[PDB]
Amino acid sequence: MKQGIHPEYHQVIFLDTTTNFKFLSGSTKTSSEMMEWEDGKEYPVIRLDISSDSHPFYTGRQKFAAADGRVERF
Amino acid sequence: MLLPKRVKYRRQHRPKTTGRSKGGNYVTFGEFGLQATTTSWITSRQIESARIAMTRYMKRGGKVWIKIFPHTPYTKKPLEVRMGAGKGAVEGWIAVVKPGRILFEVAGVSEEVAREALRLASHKLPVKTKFVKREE
Amino acid sequence: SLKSIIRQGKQTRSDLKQLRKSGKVPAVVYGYGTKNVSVKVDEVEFIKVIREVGRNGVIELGVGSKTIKVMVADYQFDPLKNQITHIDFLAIN
Amino acid sequence: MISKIDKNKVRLKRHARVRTNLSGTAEKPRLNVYRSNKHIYAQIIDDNKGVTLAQASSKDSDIATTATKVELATKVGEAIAKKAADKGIKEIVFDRGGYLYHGRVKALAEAAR
Amino acid sequence: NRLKEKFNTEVTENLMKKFNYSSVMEVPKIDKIVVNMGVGDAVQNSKVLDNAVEELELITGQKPLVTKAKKSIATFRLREGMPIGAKVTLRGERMYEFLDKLISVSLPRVRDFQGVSKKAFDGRGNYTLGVKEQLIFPEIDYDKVSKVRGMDIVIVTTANTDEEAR
RNA sequence: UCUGGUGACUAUAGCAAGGAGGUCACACCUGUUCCCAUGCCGAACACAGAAGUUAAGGUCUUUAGCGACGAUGGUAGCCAACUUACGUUCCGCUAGAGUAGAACGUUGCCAGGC
RNA sequence: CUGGGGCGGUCGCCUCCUAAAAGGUAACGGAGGCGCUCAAAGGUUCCCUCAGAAUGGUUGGAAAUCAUUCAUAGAGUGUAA
RNA sequence: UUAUUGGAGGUAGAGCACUGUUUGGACGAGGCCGAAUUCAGACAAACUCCGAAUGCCAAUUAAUU
Ligand SMILES: [Mg+2]
Ligand SMILES: [Mg+2]
Ligand SMILES: [Mg+2]
Ligand SMILES: [Mg+2]
Ligand SMILES: [Mg+2]
Ligand SMILES: [Mg+2]
Repeated sequence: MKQGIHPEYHQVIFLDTTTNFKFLSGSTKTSSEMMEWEDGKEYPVIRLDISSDSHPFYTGRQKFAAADGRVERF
Repeated sequence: MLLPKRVKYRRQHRPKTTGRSKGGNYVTFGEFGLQATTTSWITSRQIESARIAMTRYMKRGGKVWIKIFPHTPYTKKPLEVRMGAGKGAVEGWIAVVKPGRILFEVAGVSEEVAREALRLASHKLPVKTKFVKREE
Repeated sequence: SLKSIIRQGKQTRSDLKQLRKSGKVPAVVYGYGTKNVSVKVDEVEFIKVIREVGRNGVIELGVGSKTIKVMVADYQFDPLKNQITHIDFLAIN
Repeated sequence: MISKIDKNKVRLKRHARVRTNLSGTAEKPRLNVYRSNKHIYAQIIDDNKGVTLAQASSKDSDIATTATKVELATKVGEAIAKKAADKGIKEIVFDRGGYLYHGRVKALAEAAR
Repeated sequence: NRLKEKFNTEVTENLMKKFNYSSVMEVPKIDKIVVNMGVGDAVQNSKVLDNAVEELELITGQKPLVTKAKKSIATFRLREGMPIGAKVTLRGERMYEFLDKLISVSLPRVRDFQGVSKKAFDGRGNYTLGVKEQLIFPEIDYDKVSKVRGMDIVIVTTANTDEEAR
């Protein structure tokens, strides 16, 4: 972190629909809508992700389509 | 017609044809061996002409190796020129035998058969030879 | 079982070959429980080391006293005369 | 599975690259340094007959102190041999040989050079 | 910062009582995170691919060179990449960027890691690093991150990535 | 004696394996305001510090399996002499290389503390 | 110059080998170069260690970067040895 | 010239660790014959991990001419 040549980055709050569990850093900047104090009291403008709502593993998706299985009585 | 594939420099000296043999005078591969006892050259065309006469008496039966692969070139200057403008080109290859080193090793044969077949190829060589069998 | 030699008196000259015309063979002994004594065994009984065990074994020699339980270490087999010269011995302890 | 390299043996391969240019002439002697993590040592050798002249550590309990680059560094730099030691010759194996271990040379030029 | 205290509360009792180490400071720490992004053009396209990585992690990024000036493309000392080390406040943060979920096509990254005890990954395009925008980038900015640990067992690398989807 | 710092000794001393501990002394880490700086990153360099840890480094005791050193006897070559036109013998001095007997898991100077 | 002469080729410097363990030592004997280049590829003070062999990883040259491990010099030294 | 000690250098010999040349055994490297390494052997003026006999320079060395 030598001076001068780097772009600046600092923390945010990523307003996810599930608990907003991201107070980490990044180069994005916009208007601080909803600040907090339990997380980084900074530019709150990190909007939304799809982090912890449906993983391909740690969740449940919809069912599979169709086998042979003539369950329609032809 | 056994040749080296690559040779560093194509025009080389002639080997010091004195002394004893370096090594390789104990047989290692066959049961029966043929060593030399006098000090000539062999010129890469005996060594196949002693190989075709060897193979046919045994009808390509037991294992037969050679031990002398020619490395050195030797040059003959062309037909009747005056002396001295540079060496001539090569025309054959060679490997000098000292006295007392093994030429041929054969196996997979009784004694009374192979002792004939080494003799029949000992007349194709410009050297004097002598039968031998695994110093133990 | 059957061997004998004399402790070969040292500093021999290069007339060592005109006694190799008679069937001798020079040899030295090594070993734990010995010191390096050049011996002169005659090879006429070295058709009688094949005739006990072959190559790997034990046979004593008795150069005066202390017949060492020995083993034939190495040859110097020079061909063109079909003979052996300078065999070597090695105690087992 | 990277094994972190020690500072010590890298700071010894460089040592012979420095002490190949100078040697203790027994008339213009050679003081070296040492540093590990707390305490810095300093000898002075004749590299002809292989004897020392004046050992002076820092951890020698001369006085307890703090701030290892402040005067606790400087105290042994003022620790001096009243001998035939004129201007002596410094061995500088650790880097910044007028900056880092300079507490051993801020006071070595006080009287010892 | 909370990722570090979970490395100092959660994985402490686990990895020392599942792998059964003796001492307490024996768990696999996470060392450097190198990020190398090659370029297929030895001419001019790397002039526009400098800024892409700097939006994801603001360290400037070295332009490397070749070593040998090999056969049929390039001469010596061009530029073909951009390595960036990420070590402490970034390695606890870029690995804390668990938003490779934007890629979404079976985010399960790999099964076989490598034979020695490191763990290399892959990306494809503008998916990860959710700070960047999908407007000014008409080129596949695809990267190759890594993750090396002080552990000397690939089984230990299997446990240590418990919180990144495989 | 032992631990450390600086010397000499051709690796007989080092790698390769295995077991033992403490940090009174080295390390490992706690960070970067300052000293200084990474064509980037304080991992390294430097600085500020001491709650943890012996796993690692280094230390110590075994193993001749990896390299290394290595004798006595031989044989080839060879200065001098003799004989001879033979890819030669014969006699008198020096004397390897490989290979075996094996030695070997360092030695010793000077400092400061036990 | 010339294994008689014209013909062909050579004519000075540099590096091996022949050259026989000091130096020296020929032949129309065997192999190669040069008739310059560099304002930094010179001077100094610091710091770093290699080509390869594996092992996986957007692009895939078999090989354009990235790491990890075993690498005593098997790389490099503007130019031939 | 000779004895004594100390030295420079890489031939004869040997050897395959080095660049190179080799014939044999098992070793992997596609969908019925070939592609790295390992064991046992060989070769060398421009190959040496080794390496003598003799000569060669010097002892402020001692005997003889
Ligand atoms: Mg360090
Ligand atoms: Mg740090
Ligand atoms: Mg003419
Ligand atoms: Mg000479
Ligand atoms: Mg020779
Ligand atoms: Mg010759």
